[PDB]
Amino acid sequence: SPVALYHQLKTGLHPGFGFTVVRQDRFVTENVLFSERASEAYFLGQLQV
Amino acid sequence: ARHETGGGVNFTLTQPRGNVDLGVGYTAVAATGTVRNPVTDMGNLPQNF
Amino acid sequence: HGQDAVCEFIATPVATDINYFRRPCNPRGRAAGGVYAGDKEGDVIALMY
Amino acid sequence: WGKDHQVLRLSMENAVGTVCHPSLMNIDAAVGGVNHDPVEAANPYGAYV
Amino acid sequence: WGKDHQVLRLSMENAVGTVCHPSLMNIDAAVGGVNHDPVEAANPYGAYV
Amino acid sequence: DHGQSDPARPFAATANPWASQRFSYGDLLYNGAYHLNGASPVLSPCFKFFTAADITAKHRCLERLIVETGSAVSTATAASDVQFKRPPGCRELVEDPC
Amino acid sequence: CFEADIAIPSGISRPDAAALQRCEGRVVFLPTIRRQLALADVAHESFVSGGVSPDTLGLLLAYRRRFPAVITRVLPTRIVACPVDLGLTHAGTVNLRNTSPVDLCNGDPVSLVPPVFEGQATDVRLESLDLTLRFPVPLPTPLAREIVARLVARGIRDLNPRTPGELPDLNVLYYNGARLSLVADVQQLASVNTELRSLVLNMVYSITEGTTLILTLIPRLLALSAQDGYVNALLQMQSVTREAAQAPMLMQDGERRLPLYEALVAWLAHAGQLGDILALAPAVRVCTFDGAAVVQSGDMAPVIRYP
Amino acid sequence: CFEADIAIPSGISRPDAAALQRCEGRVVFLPTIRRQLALADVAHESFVSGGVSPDTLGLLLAYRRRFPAVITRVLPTRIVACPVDLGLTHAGTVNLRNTSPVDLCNGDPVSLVPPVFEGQATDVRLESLDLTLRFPVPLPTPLAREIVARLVARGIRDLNPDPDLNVLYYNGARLSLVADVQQLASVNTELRSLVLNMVYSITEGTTLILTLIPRLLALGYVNALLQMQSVTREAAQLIHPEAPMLMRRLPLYEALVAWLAHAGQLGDILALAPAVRVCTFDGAAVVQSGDMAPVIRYP
Amino acid sequence: HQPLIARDGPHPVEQPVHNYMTKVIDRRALNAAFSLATEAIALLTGEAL
Amino acid sequence: LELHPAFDFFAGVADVELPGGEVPPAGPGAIQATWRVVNGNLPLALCPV
Amino acid sequence: ETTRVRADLVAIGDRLVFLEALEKRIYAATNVPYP
Amino acid sequence: RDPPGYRYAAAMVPTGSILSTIEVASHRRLFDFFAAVRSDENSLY
Repeated sequence: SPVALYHQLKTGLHPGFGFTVVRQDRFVTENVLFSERASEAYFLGQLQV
Repeated sequence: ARHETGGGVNFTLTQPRGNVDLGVGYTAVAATGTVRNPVTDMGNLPQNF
Repeated sequence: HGQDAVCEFIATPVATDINYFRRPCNPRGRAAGGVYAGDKEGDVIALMY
Repeated sequence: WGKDHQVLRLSMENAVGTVCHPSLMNIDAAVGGVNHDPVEAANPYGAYV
Repeated sequence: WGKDHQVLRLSMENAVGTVCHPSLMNIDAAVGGVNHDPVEAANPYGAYV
Repeated sequence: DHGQSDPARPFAATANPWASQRFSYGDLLYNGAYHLNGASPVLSPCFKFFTAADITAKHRCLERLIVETGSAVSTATAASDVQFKRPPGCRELVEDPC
Repeated sequence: CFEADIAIPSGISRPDAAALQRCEGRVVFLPTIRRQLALADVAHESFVSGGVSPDTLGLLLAYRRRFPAVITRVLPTRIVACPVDLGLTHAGTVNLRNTSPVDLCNGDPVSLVPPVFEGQATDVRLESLDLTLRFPVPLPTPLAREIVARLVARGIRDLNPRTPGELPDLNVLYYNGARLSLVADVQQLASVNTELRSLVLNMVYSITEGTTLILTLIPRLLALSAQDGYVNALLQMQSVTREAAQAPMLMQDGERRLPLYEALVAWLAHAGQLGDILALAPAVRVCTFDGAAVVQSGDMAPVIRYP
Repeated sequence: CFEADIAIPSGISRPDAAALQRCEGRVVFLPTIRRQLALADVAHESFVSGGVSPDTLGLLLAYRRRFPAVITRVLPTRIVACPVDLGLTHAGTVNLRNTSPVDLCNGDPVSLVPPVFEGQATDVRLESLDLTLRFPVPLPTPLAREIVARLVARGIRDLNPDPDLNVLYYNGARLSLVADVQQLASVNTELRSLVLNMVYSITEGTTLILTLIPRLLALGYVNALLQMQSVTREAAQLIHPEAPMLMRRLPLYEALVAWLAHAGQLGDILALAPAVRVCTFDGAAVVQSGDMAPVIRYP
Repeated sequence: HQPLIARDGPHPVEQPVHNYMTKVIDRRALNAAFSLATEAIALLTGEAL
Repeated sequence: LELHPAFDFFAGVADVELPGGEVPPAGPGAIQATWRVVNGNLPLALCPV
Repeated sequence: ETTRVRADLVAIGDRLVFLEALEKRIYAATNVPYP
Repeated sequence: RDPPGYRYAAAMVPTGSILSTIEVASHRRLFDFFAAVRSDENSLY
């Protein structure tokens, strides 16, 4: 019972089965960036106010 | 070489040709030194008679 | 130290070998990637389950 | 090892927040998910009181 | 080793697919392939009831 | 001829009597002349061995022999999920020393 | 081709005009031979009979008395279809689209089956012209003959309940691997009943007088079982042949009629014809010119005549 | 037409060249329809399917599978065949070599196995590159469906022994089916697997129907009309067979598909469908053995 | 015309075999084809103008 | 038919209420569950002795 | 809307070879396995 | 279809140089519209 799952684990008895642990993590990288020549074709329109 | 099928005509073109060794001794050896990857995962499959 | 990670637990059997770990694997024990399929329209979830 | 020469601890009294929450018994949809496409009879010696 | 770190297990119970088929008991061609140009009888104490 | 020796292991005739001889049970299972198997599409890895018919002298002029080792289309095909014995179309120019 | 056209009758949903472009190589069941015909008899609303829609056995019976046609070229004005039943005289081998999860073979006969798959419904919808479209699934013919026996026998289990609810589903298929699950939603009775009767009535005539002598050798079958490989694999485990084992009946008049030879004739007359009287006739055969041994899912395979 | 080329391989002898001169006008089977082909797709050694030599079943699987080609003109370094299966109906006249029956002005002849006739006749072997060209036999549709059901009926009396099935007159001639001296002992071991197929599809279904129909009609339009056209036929067969034989629904309907799956195999196996037609012009309407015949494309 | 290193001693005499060896030419196909639609048949000839 | 550490899943009788009868009226097979009481109730392929 | 051709000629020992690689030029994009 | 396809009819009116070449179908999940050269098209005429 999940009440019994306290006392087995709140004392340190191995509760008959095991587990696996999943965490998420985050890094902030650095990124280099090559390109070809005609990598885009860019359009400048018209300003307005 | 022509052949008329559905749609339209379909021209096929082939040029017959041949070769020869033209070398009394050995010519053109071929070494084998780099590997990309195994094609198979090297095993663990039963055989079923 | 920074932002906290969150560990979640999944009930696993004790005699599921460590050889399945020390290797990049799913936490579920079975591969589940849709990229592993081959476009059969049933190689979705019936791959996973 | 954490974000240092730190060493941490994940002793299985960690599991108290994950499993002991009263959803471990909550299996009503599982039997509701399996009971369709019904099983054949499976010679119930020990299934019957 | 597999095509990864990948420890693989053979564990002879793999071989049930080959050796447990009833082609093990086919020796009828074998006795016919040995009885031609027949050997003389050798002291048939253990070969007779 | 196992009154003679093994050229591989020269002090003896075989290494396995349950492999080597005629009707030595590899000779029944793995020889395509009897072919209890071979109705199967799965390529047997063992058909290169245990085949007295294909190694019945097979070729013997050694000088011509090694140039065919950039040749001799394999028993295998890489086109299936589990490898099959070769369908007669789509040859592959395999190297295959064994 | 003996050209037959179907025009675009009234209006266009502008993406749905492109939906008719990616149906090139599919099959239209048009119940005629016309030089021009409306698109109303094309769709599944015409497949629906009076009040009720056919089941996947009734659609077999609905695909019985109509005519398949190949999409050849797609115009914004018309769609040119080639009448399969007559105009298969194509040395150009007018091309079809494989819409099926099975990578086929080279050299398969191909017969058409209604969409019954769990994930290849082939449902494309038109809302400007309110119509529903079910394209047939072209399949290899032994795999096609493995399907129609399942679906009728599944409807044979629609007549009698009796057994506990755990029945063998008849819903797991086998091609070299490839576990297939199909749809079991509705079983109309008359589509089952008329299909069941021809399964009964043909199996009546396929038994004759000299057939009865063969029935004596049923214990002779299991004598080959424990002494070879081929027979033991031929003898199925889920067979009544292993169950029935646990005699001339003389009546000999004349004895110059070849009674054993005459048995294999009329047995082949009706029990030899069981795939084609239940399902559609195969007239499509796999034939690629480039030497390609298989044809991918979604490809355009060249199509030749009756097998 | 669309003539396809089969490449002659390297060094052959003049009798191997003359073996290629005794086959101008035979029938050839090929897997794919590539415009250049080789001889490796042609030979009987290219018919291996399970690691062993094919039987008459194993040939008739392929004989209904791969594609017929008829060699019009023989060549050095090539083989020209204008294949049958390409082209529109009743066009591209081709020429065949008859074997012992007639091949009348019609008949729609059918390719089939060699060992229903003399087995080492038409098994023409190349001596140099050591391959075997077992050419099929072009029999017309009535007699082709006739002889196929006779030897398998003769295989029954050869199976478990204790009239003579082998006379089989033609319109004029008396056709000696038995080539006794060495063939018939090889017959009942080369149709060996095939007889089991004609038997097991009969023993399964008849012992399935006699526990199907009594399990049916009470488990109603198909009920009373079951024996309506089968009055004193099926009930009489229920009177005759069910008495001198023996007598389960969930394995039964599982066996229902499996037998009828095997039934759909055999219809593609048996019955020898017509592929090419004899309907000539300005002939004597009657072909003899060894003589050519103008043969037109589609049935 | 292979060389001779004609020997001293009573080992018997060298003999120049100036043999003519032959070879064999192969034959190859090298086939190519290209389509042509149902139109442009009246066109490129002069019909539909 | 094994899904959860605290429960069991076994193909039992269809409808029969448990404290009654001698032989169950074997009709259709409807699968049902039960509560595993202790840690020892888990199968011994999921726990070495 | 008898000539010079570029190649790469490495000399090794006392010899000279046209060390040149394909498939960037004359096998690419044609669905041909590079031999 | 055609408001992407007119761009391939506008590609039939060419000015634009494509510098480096790899297989297009590896980047099938990149473009907005893909057409496939198969030796011919009955639509482009």
